[PDB]
Order: sequence, then structure tokens, then C-alpha cells
Amino acid sequence: MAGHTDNEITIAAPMELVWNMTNDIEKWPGLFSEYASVEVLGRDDDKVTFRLTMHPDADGKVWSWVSERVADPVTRTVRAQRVETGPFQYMNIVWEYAETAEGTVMRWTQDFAMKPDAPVDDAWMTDNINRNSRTQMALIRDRIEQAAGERRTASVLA
Ligand SMILES: Cc1cc2cc3c(O)c(O)cc(O)c3cc2c(=O)o1
Repeated sequence: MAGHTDNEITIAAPMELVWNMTNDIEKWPGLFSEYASVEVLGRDDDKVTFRLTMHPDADGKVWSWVSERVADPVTRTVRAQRVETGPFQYMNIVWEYAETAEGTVMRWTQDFAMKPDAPVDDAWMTDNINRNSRTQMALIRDRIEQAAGERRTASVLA
């Protein structure tokens, strides 16, 4: 409670592949299904600034914003925040990964609060974020597992 989402998925693929594919942001439009577009606007050394544009929501509204993220492959963590807070007081996003017996776990956590005069409340935003997160996590899992299986078939059959 409240303005907090915490979602995870296990992907039956090795850490290197899961990390590389999920952090290849210019290819996000082909991996995720929720974005109309992803544009990388800048990179300092470590920090990547990019614009996301979602497909229309349930009200037909298009959400588009700029975020900055730092992905650190040594700790297998990513931290992101919104460059302009807009309707939010703030939005902080952390992605963590680990190895388990079943493959690579990826966990996505978001912590935020809406501004007093935002067009939607924390509950609406929380519900949307859980719904989209759960769907996208499931889809990314299927695509990466498919990529892993195809790589393995190629390797074993060669
Ligand atoms: C309708 C909708 C809007 C939306 C806006 C976001 C945002 O502005 C961020 O900065 C970060 C996010 O994760 C966001 C997620 C969603 C979402 O799932 O569904």
C-alpha cells in the first residue's frame, strides 16, 4: 500500500540472454506489445534517456513520457525514473534479476504517487501498471524462451 507494484516472472533461459534481450531498448517495440514506439533520446556514459509511447488506453488516451534509466550488469539491477513527473509526484522503477533452479527470475518494482490534481488516482494507476506488467512479463518470457530454444536447436543440430 499504496502506489506500489511488485511483479516477477521466471524465464527458462540463462541470465546473459534474459538481461541482454530485456535491456535492448531499441528492440522493445518488437519484444513488448504495449508500446507504439520507443525512442532513445540520449546516452551519457551510463544513463540512457528515452521516450516511451503506449498504445491507447481503455479511454483511448495515449500516454507518452521521457524516462532515464541506468542498467548495471554487474549487480543485474536497473533503476529508472521519469524525467518530467507530470501527473506523478514521482515514479521510481527498479528491475532486479537472479538465477534460480528454474531459470532467471526478473522482478519489476514501481513506486509512485499521483499529484493532487492528476486525472487519475493511485488505485487506477496501480491497476493499470499491474495489468500491463503481468501481460508484458508473460509475453517477454515466451519470446525469450523461444529465442533460447531456437538457439539451442541450432547449436545441438550443428
Ligand atoms: C494507462 C497506463 C499508463 C501508464 C503510465 C506510466 C508512466 O507514465 C510511467 O512513467 C511509468 C509507467 O510504468 C507507466 C505505466 C502505465 C500503465 O501501465 O498504464
